Amino acid sequence: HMKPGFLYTIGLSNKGMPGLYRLELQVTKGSGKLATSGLWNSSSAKEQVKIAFDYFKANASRISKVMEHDFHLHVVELQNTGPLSHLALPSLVAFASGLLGRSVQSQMVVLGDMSLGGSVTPVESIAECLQVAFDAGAKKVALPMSSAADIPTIPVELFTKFQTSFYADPVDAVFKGLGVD
Repeated sequence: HMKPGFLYTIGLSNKGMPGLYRLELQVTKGSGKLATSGLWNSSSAKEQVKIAFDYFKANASRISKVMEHDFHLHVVELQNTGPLSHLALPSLVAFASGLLGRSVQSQMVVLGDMSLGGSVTPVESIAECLQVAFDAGAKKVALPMSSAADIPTIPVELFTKFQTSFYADPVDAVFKGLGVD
C-alpha cells in the first residue's frame, strides 16, 4: 500500500474549511526526539502533535520502544486550506504506523481527533469532510464511534460510497487505521 508512517487525513482547517492532508512520518535511529515540519508556524498544531506524541510514548506498550528512534513528522497540505485543526489522532496513527513498520490501509482516510485526556472526539463537519474524501478518491474511512450519531446528517449517496470502520479510543484508532481490528 503506502509507505509506513504515511497516511491521509481530512479535517477542518483553521479557517473552518475541510481539507485533505498527508502525514509523512520518518523514523530513524535516535533517542526519542520529535521533529516537525509543515506546521504553518502554528503553536496550536505543534501542541496537537505534541499531545499525540505524548500519548504515543505513554501507550506504546499496548501496541517496541520510541526512545530508541527519532521521529520527523512532515505535514503536506494538499488542497491549500491552511493549518489543520485536527492533528492529534492522525498524528498518533502515523506515529504508531511508523514504529511498527505497518502500512495504513490502502485508500483509507483517517478522520476525527483526540482530546488531551485521551478520548476521541467526533469528526467536525463530517458531511463536508466526507464530501472532500469522496472527491479525493478515498474508498475507506475510519471514524470515531460517536460520529455514528452524525450518519443521518450525511447524504446517503455520499455515505454509502465508503467502506466505513469505527474506533472507540486512540489505540483502537491505530488498530482500525492499520487494518487489524
